[PDB]
Amino acid sequence: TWRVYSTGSNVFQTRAGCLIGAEHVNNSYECDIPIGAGICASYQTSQSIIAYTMSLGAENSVAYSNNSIAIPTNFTISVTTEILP
Amino acid sequence: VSMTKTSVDCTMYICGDSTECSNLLLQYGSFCTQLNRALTGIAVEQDKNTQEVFAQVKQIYKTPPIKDFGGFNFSQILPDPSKPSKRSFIEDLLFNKVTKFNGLTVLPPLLTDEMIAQYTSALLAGTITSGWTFGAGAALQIPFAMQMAYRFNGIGVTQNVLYENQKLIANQFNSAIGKIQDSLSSTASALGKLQNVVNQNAQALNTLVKQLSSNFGAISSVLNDILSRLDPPEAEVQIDRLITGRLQSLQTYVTQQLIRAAEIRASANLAATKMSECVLGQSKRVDFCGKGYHLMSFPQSAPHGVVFLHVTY
Amino acid sequence: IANQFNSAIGKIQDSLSSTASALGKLQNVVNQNAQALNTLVKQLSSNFGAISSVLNDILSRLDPPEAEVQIDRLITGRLQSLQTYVTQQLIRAAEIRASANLAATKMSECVLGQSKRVDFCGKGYHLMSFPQSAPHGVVFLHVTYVPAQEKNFTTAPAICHDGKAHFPREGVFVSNGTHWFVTQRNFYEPQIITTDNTFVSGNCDVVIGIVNNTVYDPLQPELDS
Repeated sequence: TWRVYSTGSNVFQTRAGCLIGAEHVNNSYECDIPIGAGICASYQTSQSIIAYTMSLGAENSVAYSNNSIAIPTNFTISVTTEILP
Repeated sequence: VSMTKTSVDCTMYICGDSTECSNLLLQYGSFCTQLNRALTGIAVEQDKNTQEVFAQVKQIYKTPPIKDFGGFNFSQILPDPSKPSKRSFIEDLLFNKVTKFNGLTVLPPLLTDEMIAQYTSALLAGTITSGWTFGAGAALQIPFAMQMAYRFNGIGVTQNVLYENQKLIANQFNSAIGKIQDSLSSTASALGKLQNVVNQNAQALNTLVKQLSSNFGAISSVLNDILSRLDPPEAEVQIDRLITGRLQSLQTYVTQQLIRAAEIRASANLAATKMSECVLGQSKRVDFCGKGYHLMSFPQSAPHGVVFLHVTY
Repeated sequence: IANQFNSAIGKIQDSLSSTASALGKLQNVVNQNAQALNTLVKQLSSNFGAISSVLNDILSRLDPPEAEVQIDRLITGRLQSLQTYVTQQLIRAAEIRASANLAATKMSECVLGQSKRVDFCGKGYHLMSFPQSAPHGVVFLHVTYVPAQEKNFTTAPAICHDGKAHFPREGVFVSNGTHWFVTQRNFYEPQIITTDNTFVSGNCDVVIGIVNNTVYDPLQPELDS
């Protein structure tokens, strides 16, 4: 019955269908609401719903040589949790 | 690892564009609330099996531009930057061997195959440049000639065997990697485990369409043929024989797919254990990361699964 | 170490009191069993093609030659509701069986001993574990060992002293720019290269990347007796 979203300037054609009601951004963050085919959605910045590509993590290339080594000097003691029914 | 996500509709499958059929379906209670809740939880679980296997680390590591690994050639498993699809030579051979309107929909997966190949290339750059340190803290730079001096000590071999025979081990490693490229280009029956997942999901959907042409004791199978011949005190009886005959066809498809989802769940928990014990370290368990004394492993991508390359002694 | 362990237990009390979705694996079992029993009750009010859903209504308005047809539509519709509820509960009982066998394996390996399996009893090098009780489940507390600060050095596979190659027994060779020392792989402790930390085998011709240094002999102050 409802046809109030077909005004325009909000379509974003994806591989699962066009997302009517969210604008497209060029950034890439760790998404929480999965949509499909790499596209995600979130409610962040006057707030709106954004749509972007899901990022896979930070970029960190390590150094590498034929005569280089890395030896640790300190340590932290960490206590984690795990829940199993 | 995973299966094919799907979803069925109750309105268009049982009632072929008929408002008289939908009035009789409301008297059967909430049968289709349970049928849509069951197939939704399967498609959510198929996206969770790819998260526990591939997303073991979250920092993306890169290969240095100069190749100096003590004589070892990793040009068959590293991705090709010239191709638009970031895949290796072995991943291009694995992706070439594995090969409507009644409410049947195929939902696309969340993680794209390009994004899966970046998870595999990030772990290949971790076991080479760091080895076992990037899975238990921060990445520490260790040379590749010094990594096998520790891995030989874990199986009871001293460091004099590796350093005095560096040319013999490097020649046997490059000849064994290239032998899989000559094997996967000839025989196609090695990927029979991944082909049975697609064939079982195709026969389960072809049977669901062919059961719409059955009469189930009625006059005809078309719902438009009964409404245009019979009076509605009599047409309700022939329609009710088709609703019960088609409701049992849908409950068999959901029940048979809930056991296949539990079989593919046990194979995803086994693959997630081998990505942490055989790839991120050296395992002492016999016949877990290959036959013999395990040294290291390399993960590879595959359609609806994983492919391991264990290196033994 | 004792100050870092006592501060880690206090962070769990602040995390469990503030966050309300820390036990989502245990509340999903209770919510799934609640929706399965609510569906079995609400399907008693359906007709399944009969006159009424109440069995006391069709038994009083019609004859037993006539009421046998309306009762048959209510029995067959309600028998498929019990066959569906048992079948879905028999699959969920198999999923909770695999979670119970996994918790019994971690009770013996992570708690009753020390496991060398990577990413099984926590992230990092596992030291010990402590179990805790929970409604319809268990809660583990994995104590691990994570290195923090790093430093770059210069390494070498072996050293040649007087025509013989010297390989280390434990650890790797490092260098601060001028001298050479022997340290472990997980912690930095510089030691003097003596004959008790080396392993003589062969010459320094076939080792690729060897350097030249001296190995101290502890029998040199012995001659001053």
